[PDB]
Amino acid sequence: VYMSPLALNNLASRLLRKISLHLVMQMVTAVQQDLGEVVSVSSNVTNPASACLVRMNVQGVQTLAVFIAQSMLNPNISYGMISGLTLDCFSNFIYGA
Amino acid sequence: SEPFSDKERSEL
Repeated sequence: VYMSPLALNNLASRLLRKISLHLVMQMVTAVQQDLGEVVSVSSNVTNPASACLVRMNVQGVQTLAVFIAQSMLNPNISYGMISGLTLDCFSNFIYGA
Repeated sequence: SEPFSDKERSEL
């Protein structure tokens, strides 16, 4: 398979078609409402903690998981391009963590 | 009503 493009393309094509994950998650809302309490979000103040609670979407988790999944089936079909690798990204604890 | 389940690789 690794000797012929065509052959490998089909391997990859099929490797992907098969992927199926079944996840259950809370309501996007309720999680906000909960951390919202844990941090004490002032609906007037803009602060790190507060801000991130909005870039919180479900679609992201989908994409992320599926990736984690394939990336685990065969290392030679695909690679990921990480976004936002600023010079000092690590000084943003959230992103960092 | 708390958990909404998702089948992934969905074209929502």
